[PDB]
Amino acid sequence: MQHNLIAFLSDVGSADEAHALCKGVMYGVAPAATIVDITHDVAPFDVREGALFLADVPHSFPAHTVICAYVYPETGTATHTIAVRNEKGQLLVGPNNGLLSFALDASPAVECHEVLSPDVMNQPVTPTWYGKDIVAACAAHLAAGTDLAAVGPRIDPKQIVRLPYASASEVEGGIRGEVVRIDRAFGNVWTNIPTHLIGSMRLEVKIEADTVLELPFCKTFGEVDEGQPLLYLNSRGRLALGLNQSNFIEKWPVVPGDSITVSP
Amino acid sequence: QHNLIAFLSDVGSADEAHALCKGVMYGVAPAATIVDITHDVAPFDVREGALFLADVPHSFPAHTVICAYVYPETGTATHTIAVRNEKGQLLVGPNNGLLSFALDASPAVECHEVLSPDVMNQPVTPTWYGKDIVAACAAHLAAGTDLAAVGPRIDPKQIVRLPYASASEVEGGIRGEVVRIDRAFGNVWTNIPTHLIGSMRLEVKIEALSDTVLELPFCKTFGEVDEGQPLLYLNSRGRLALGLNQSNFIEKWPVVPGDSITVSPR
Amino acid sequence: QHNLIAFLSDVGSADEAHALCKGVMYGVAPAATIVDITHDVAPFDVREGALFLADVPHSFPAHTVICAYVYPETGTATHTIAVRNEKGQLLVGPNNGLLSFALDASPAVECHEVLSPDVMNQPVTPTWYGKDIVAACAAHLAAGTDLAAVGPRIDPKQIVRLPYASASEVEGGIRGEVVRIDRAFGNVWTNIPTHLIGSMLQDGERLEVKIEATVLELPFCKTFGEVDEGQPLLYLNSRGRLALGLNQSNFIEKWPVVPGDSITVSP
Ligand SMILES: C[S@@+](CC[C@H](N)C(=O)[O-])C[C@H]1O[C@@H](n2cnc3c(N)ncnc32)[C@H](O)[C@@H]1O
Ligand SMILES: C[S@@+](CC[C@H](N)C(=O)[O-])C[C@H]1O[C@@H](n2cnc3c(N)ncnc32)[C@H](O)[C@@H]1O
Ligand SMILES: C[S@@+](CC[C@H](N)C(=O)[O-])C[C@H]1O[C@@H](n2cnc3c(N)ncnc32)[C@H](O)[C@@H]1O
Ligand SMILES: [Cl-]
Ligand SMILES: [Cl-]
Ligand SMILES: [Cl-]
Repeated sequence: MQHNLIAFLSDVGSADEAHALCKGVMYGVAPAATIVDITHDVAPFDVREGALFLADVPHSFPAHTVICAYVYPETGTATHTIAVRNEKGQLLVGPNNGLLSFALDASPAVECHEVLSPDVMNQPVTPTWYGKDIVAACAAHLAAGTDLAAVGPRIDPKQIVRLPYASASEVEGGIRGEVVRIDRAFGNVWTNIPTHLIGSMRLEVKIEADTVLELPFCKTFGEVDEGQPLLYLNSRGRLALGLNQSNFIEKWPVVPGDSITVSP
Repeated sequence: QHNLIAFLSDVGSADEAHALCKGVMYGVAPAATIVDITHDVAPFDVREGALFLADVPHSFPAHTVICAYVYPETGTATHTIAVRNEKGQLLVGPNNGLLSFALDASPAVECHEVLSPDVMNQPVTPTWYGKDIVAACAAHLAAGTDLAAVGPRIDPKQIVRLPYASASEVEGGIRGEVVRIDRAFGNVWTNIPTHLIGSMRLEVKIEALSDTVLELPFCKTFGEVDEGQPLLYLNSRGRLALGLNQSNFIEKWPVVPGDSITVSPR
Repeated sequence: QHNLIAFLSDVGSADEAHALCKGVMYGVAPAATIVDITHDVAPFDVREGALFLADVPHSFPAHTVICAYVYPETGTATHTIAVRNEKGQLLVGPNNGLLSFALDASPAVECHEVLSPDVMNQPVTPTWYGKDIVAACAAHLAAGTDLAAVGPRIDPKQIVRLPYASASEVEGGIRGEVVRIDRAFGNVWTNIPTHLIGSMLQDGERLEVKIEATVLELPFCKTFGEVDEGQPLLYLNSRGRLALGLNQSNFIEKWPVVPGDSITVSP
């Protein structure tokens, strides 16, 4: 039942003190906790980007983790904060605005509460920063031995707002998916096409804003010459496009939501 | 005890430099927790660093060593100081005004110049007192060195302070200025405190190379206006701020620190 | 014992990737302290990563595991290595030259290839050996795994080394080059060590520098504040090598210079 590791995500940036003031509040409540950032460089207000960044956090982090996350343009409104215990035994705290959707896909909710108890908040709560005074504060209380049931009333899992996620499908001559996100440090393109779908089938890849490439399917970057394009399964088990030691989206610009079709 | 070190500088987080300081600190105080405030203070910008530190004493617990350096005077006669504040925290930094606003929040009770070689990383490199004096001294304090071992007592009046303009009641409203931009979002932060905005949609007059006059609703939070619409609100630091709901105010209406802001009834 | 993990990569700090590695490491070594060096090494730039690691052994205590990857060879025959240095630290990284300059600072005493599946995060994903081999193995070492259990011993000469030339005395001067930019400030760092400029300094301490990319006549100073704001200076940087800067301004914004550009210094 111990949760001494707090994994922390927001959209407030890492460039000023704000993300650190949250950690100050958390160390004051849970002075023995380990606090590690996931990132604070989610694009402003971008709940979907935050949700995508959290997707693989449950799997990589141990059971004694509190996932503390906010992207909270609804701060100071009726949009509540929730605290969840997942099937892995981790705790998650965040706004009920879809942010935790893909982390919960990875490890479903077992018990879910609205955070309404003043005793798990940093008082007085400032309306424009529930992320510090409710989300961070509550996560730290959970790390410091507070029972999940003490944060507020139980809700059903279906009361957690979920962001829709497009799945790739078999079409009439291949697999139709889309760009989910860019691997931005490198310029690699990540799709929603899972391992099991490319199983069936060099491949033709059609990128719609329209470009057709004939690409080798490789296990890794070094299997083609430097600067050459490849298809590969990324670290997350989904089909990706890259140039070996270059930047694919600088050569073929593509944004999230663009269609990607793969055929023999 | 002071086993939590909160660390700020202007050396950036993009290369190893900020981490070499943590290596020195972990060597001296291997049981300390080190947490960054930020290393992305603009280069040489002591005032920006001072503003970023202002609310650190209130948010961090009493067992914190606030370790901060923006030190273009490194290797000169500008000394490093170590301070114990009214909250019981310790602060270490260049006596160049960097700690000024943190000390406004929680005044100095005890002040020393850091002159003892035994709290430094020897030999001290002239271009990086931040590592070899500031960071090293903070770690010795985290490891339980008495504040008196760092060097001699000085009067708190010898702590260099940065000037800070106050807002005031003027003919028919409140006149202040822009203190900083909430840069992740483009929100505008003023020096107008909650207590002055009590008597009084409001007229907001921004004076820069051109004047921008807006009629804005006073809201508790962003979602009280439509997406893209402007609002006046009290920020998380208790001061009047301007923003657009889920958009960037300064991208629409450019404003920089030092610009005048008046708020008056419609 | 090695309870402190110092972590470097090229995956950036802007998304979750660097943190997923920390999650794996905390799972394996729950009592370890993890501190980033940086994740903002330029993509695939092994030499930049090697330069960022050069001064890590000296600054970090003996109980450190230096965990580093810049690994465009991930999923190939380029193995991960684990090394014990003369300071008693452990280092884990791709055998692609990344650890070269850290090993210059504190040489390898024992070296192994990381091949044992029991020090990896299974199943190992081919495009991220940095998570599933480098980070996982560093965590196992921090948790107390013996260095010899990671895989077979190799000779130090089997560690790939990136070439680095220090400057030399030529007819009447020092011929060096730009190694890296102090990018937060725009200061220029050369390969000219302390002992070479020492030999050439006279009373008044003024030098000529020729940049091939400009001739400047510059004062040799201890620190920035010795000349007026905006004025140029030569100085020995924090790492013991000659540098160029403007006091409280950006030298490379005025005089653009990139790594490998010649810098000649004469009386
Ligand atoms: C105001 S920020 C807190 C940090 C800020 N620098 C401070 O010190 O108050 C907290 C949340 O507010 C939201 N937010 C910030 N500016 C906003 C705006 N203009 N419109 C809507 N939401 C905003 C963000 O999504 C963020 O998660
Ligand atoms: C030199 S930096 C230390 C980090 C650097 N990357 C290193 O490894 O030496 C330390 C301090 O020097 C100051 N500084 C750096 N470059 C400067 C310059 N050109 N003029 C004046 N001060 C400078 C900064 O304000 C900073 O707080
Ligand atoms: C793929 S990155 C791991 C992080 C990534 N965001 C992920 O989640 O998989 C691991 C290593 O891959 C290398 N790498 C990434 N993209 C590459 C590409 N297009 N070509 C060659 N190497 C690449 C980098 O050098 C890096 O050290
Ligand atoms: Cl918030
Ligand atoms: Cl310094
Ligand atoms: Cl890798």
